[PDB]
Amino acid sequence: YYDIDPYKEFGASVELLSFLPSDFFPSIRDLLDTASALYREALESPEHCSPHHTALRQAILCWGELMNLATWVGSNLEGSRELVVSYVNVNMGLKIRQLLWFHISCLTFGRETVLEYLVSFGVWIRTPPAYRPPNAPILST
Amino acid sequence: YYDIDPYKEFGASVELLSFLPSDFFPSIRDLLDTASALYREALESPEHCSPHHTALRQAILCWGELMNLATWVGSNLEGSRELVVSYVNVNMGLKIRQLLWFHISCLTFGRETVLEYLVSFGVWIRTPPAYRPPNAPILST
Amino acid sequence: YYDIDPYKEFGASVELLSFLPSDFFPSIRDLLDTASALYREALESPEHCSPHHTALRQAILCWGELMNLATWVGSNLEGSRELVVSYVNVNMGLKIRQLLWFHISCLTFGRETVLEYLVSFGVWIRTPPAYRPPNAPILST
Amino acid sequence: YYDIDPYKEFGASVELLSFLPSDFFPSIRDLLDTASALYREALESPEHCSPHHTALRQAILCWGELMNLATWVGSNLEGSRELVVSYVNVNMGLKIRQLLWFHISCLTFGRETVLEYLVSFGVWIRTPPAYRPPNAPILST
Amino acid sequence: YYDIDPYKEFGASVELLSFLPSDFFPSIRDLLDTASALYREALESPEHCSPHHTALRQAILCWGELMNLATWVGSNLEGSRELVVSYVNVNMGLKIRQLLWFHISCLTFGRETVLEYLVSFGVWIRTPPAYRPPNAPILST
Amino acid sequence: YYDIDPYKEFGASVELLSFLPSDFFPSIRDLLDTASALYREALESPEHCSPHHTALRQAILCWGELMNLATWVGSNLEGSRELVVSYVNVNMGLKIRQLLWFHISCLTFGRETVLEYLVSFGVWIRTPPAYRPPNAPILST
Repeated sequence: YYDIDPYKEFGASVELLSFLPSDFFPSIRDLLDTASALYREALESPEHCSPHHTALRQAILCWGELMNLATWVGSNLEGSRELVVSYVNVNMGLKIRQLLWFHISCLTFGRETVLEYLVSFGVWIRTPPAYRPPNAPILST
Repeated sequence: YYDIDPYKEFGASVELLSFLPSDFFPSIRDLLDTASALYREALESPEHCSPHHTALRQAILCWGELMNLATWVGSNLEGSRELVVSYVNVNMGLKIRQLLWFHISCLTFGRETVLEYLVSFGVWIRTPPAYRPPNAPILST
Repeated sequence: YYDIDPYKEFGASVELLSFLPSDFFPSIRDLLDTASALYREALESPEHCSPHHTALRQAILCWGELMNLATWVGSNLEGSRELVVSYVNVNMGLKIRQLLWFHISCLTFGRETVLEYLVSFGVWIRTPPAYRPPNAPILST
Repeated sequence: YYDIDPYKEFGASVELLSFLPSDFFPSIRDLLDTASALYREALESPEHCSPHHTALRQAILCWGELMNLATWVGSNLEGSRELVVSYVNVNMGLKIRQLLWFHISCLTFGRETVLEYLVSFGVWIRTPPAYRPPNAPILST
Repeated sequence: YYDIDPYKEFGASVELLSFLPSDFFPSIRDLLDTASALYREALESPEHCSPHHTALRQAILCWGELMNLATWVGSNLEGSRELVVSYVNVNMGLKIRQLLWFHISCLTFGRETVLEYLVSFGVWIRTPPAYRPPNAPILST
Repeated sequence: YYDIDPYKEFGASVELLSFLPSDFFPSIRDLLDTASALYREALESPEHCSPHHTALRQAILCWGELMNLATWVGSNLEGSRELVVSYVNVNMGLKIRQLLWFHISCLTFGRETVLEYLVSFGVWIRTPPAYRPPNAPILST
């Protein structure tokens, strides 16, 4: 097929978010726990809200799809058990984490507030370490 | 946290869509060509619209990633090539078809109208063949 | 005191429903799945509504009690298992089907509309096959 | 299937009424005679009234169903005559009596009046006999 | 400079008309007789009208010139007579048919109406034959 | 038979307090000591409304009965002395700690203030150590 960028509607791009390093994003288990903690009720009583909830729902569904596929592959055929599990998360399991991180953070700290955090992280990481402050510009309210 | 239904915000459950038989849904290629045909420009110039476009975007992404994974499996290790592809479509590829079928049909023929087609198909299939109307369930403007 | 017809309050007699053939009515399983599908929540949060919900409730109870009785007969004494079950559905199980068929169809397609379907089916079946419209009695919104 | 409680709409529960002992309810013949005595006319000229009449109609119909079944069982096959008759009434013939007792009493003495009688019976039966009055709190206008 | 689509000014693309199969379009003779039948006078007394008449005029000219060229090829040099004529209709003669089919149908049944017929035919052809409505796509006033 | 949580009446769930690590909560003795220090006059003397006081009283009484049961068991029958007490604190002693911690913190800093502390601590632990604020969040005025 051809390209498509989910973040265009929200006000970013897939490569604007590419500045952040791979190891920066939290573990997927923690992201799911945070999503279930203070947003379990909102996802079960859907009124006309932001598409963030919908995106979270499809992300969770396409990820449970991956869990079912991995369990199947481990259960019938044939690195028979772990190679596919170790392969799915490295290349593409990062994609789900990026979606969850953006949508969860946008809901709590607000829509616009995340954007200046992103550009501030971009200038921080581009400058050589000899001239940048040793602490990253962590976000808050 | 694996009991989430997507369609509830739109007005339908998962068992409501279980009236339709499995093989009724069209092929993935035809749906993709249709979406690229009369809805390509909408996905590239996104304004504040219904979550249908977002659902289509994540569906296309969650399909393409599976395509790449199938290519990797067929070209890297080990039924090395044909077993995995024959399983994805029958097991999980059906889910992608249901999303595209619902969202595309809801966009063109409307949100309200596509609901009566579901119940009308339900009564059509349950009646015995001896009094079944001969081959006339269909959707039109 | 055994001459009581239920449907008179709704607008129909028992012989009026005798136009339809015996085998036209759908199976009990399909009716139960339909009722659980698009009417489960109504039976659990009862406000002042039409007696249709009450009729459905006593119909479901009068069916489940027969199920328990059949289980008892098949598992306790003595055609010990299959004779009694083969008789309940053909003799009295038909009555439960007629109640569910009328009330469910009356709820969705309306009270007034379901009456013309009865007379329309009556004229369709009485005409000779030589001029009968080929296989097109059906109900829709 | 699953549970359902007919009395929720009326304002009680199946287990609220479970406080009353099994031998408290009148004989079914007397209940039918009382129903036919001062309510034969109301059941043959149905205007938009309380669902009590409908519930009585379906109860009478599902009970005549049982009479027909018992006569059949006694007439063709095979405790061949009385075991089924003695079994239907003990476990489930009580259910019809509970329906008839509630609906008949609610019509005569009023809707709300039956409720305080029920709770007053509950406190009376729970207290040990050493401290409760020897006479039960019988109901009236 | 060879990427130009004609139908965009009217409201349709080229791939939108690719839903229809190749052999669905009528013959050239029937279209010519129809145009001469109910539209001869319009092409001879031209006022300020829609570009449909102009499109028809250049289509007829671009067909007649090919007819003259085929006559020349068959009567001058060299499959001297039948090879070239058998190729023009199958290769490029189809394009003339598409123009006449669209413009003639748009003139009689209207500009807006002929668009829904395109999407309606699209959904009709993509569905599997097992649930396809039996042979009923058609256009009428 | 009965499954109910004691937190929904205030504005928090039971899973919300489960997101924090178990070892975060202080020891059982310190919580009782501070409760006696700050609310001995409040617990003994009745005050209007203030459900926190009633919940605290109930928790203290239940803890006392549990301790009395432990003393009775440890010196009567049979790990006769240490197995059960080492099992009490781990199994339901943790819940007692959560009850005391929530209400005492709610009484001092207010009901609304303790809520953002829960989520702020929740996200802080989930974020990677290299990018989180160097100091842990603490509860204060």
